[PDB]
Amino acid sequence: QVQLVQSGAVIKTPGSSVKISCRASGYNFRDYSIHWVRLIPDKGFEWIGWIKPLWGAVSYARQLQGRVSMTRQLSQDPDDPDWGVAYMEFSGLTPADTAEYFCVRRGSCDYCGDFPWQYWCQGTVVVVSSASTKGPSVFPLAPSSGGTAALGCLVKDYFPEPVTVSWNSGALTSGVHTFPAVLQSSGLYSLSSVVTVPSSSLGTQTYICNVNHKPSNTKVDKKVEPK
Amino acid sequence: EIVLTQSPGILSLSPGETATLFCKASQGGNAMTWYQKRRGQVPRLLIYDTSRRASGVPDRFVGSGSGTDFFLTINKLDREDFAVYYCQQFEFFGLGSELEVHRTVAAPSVFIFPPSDEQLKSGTASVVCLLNNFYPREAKVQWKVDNALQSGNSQESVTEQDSKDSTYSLSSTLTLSKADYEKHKVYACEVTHQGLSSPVTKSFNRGE
Repeated sequence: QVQLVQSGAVIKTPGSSVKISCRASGYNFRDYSIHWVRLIPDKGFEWIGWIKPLWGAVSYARQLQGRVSMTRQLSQDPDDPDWGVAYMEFSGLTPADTAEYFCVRRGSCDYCGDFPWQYWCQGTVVVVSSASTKGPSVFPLAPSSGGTAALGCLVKDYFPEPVTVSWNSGALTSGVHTFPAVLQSSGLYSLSSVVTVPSSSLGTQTYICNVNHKPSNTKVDKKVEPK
Repeated sequence: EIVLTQSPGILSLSPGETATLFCKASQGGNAMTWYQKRRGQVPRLLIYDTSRRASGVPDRFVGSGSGTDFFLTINKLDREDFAVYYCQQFEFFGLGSELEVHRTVAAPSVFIFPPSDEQLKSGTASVVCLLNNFYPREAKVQWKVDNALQSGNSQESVTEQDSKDSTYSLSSTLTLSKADYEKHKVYACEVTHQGLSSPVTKSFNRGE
């Protein structure tokens, strides 16, 4: 089975270059081109280029020329000589280059052309920002009173993504909505986690949101009670 | 270059029904490719050469078309088929069509949350309005402070469509400096939604 495995997500400062690797295995690496494509938030897919592993011949999207370089390395293992790695280096990054980058390969059937990509790497997220790593502040969204009430935690001003949020250490899951984070104009992210519960319980049950931001090594337990 | 225009932007249907999605190319005569991208998952090839199914793609996916007009038909929709679908020709791509789950209209439950004293102590005020468990996703949230409409100072976020009850939730967050917050009394979010016979308002008076 064909397998394309990329290097992990990274945070890059504007002006940086990023080098992404794509380890390809389960077929003869020299026999198929690898393409790179990026999925950009609110803009969709953009083809970056292809490389043909035999000679390492390449073709770059006209609009990216000067900023992209593709190379490859062929296995040097005598009993496992047919896999290889494709590399794509993307330079002069700006926030507009914040995207998920994929390496892809065509299908191997008779009517498979070059562009229908049957095989995809798991993607590599690249975030381009000048923001400094920072753990979140956590504030309460307090329930204001049979009926049902809502409460939550406001997780503010952290970088980079992600933060994880549980309630009562995972014991509370029914009715939890943890929203997609938003990027604020400060360059820092923010999100809320909310949960609906019986008004009846507000005096009997304790509600604690557990916030974890690994990039800053920040863990917070925030107890939320009626205002 | 080739420009691919997909429609509709959003298609709302129920499990068991058949979806038809369209892709119009700016140039005729080329074959069409389709991909499926389920939320948060790697894109998956569905159709190539206009009508050929890719590896492991079930026969309820049917690609067709000719000239500039191309179609993806999904028969007897399965829960997993609700995803975004993209068309491609060579290095060119459509912007995608979202297939979403149709269900009965549901009005949102609306809640408003004043900023905490702790956050205020730090110079900023976040006011949050929650619209919980509604359908369809389209809703208008308006912030009013002492009856003045607020614009440019709030951000919205919307959940993914719930996998089990097909509803959405939405939060709107108004951000003000502490000084600005403390100059006004009435903070209100007005919600307009198909499920509501008239707009619903939740509010509070600062410090009350």
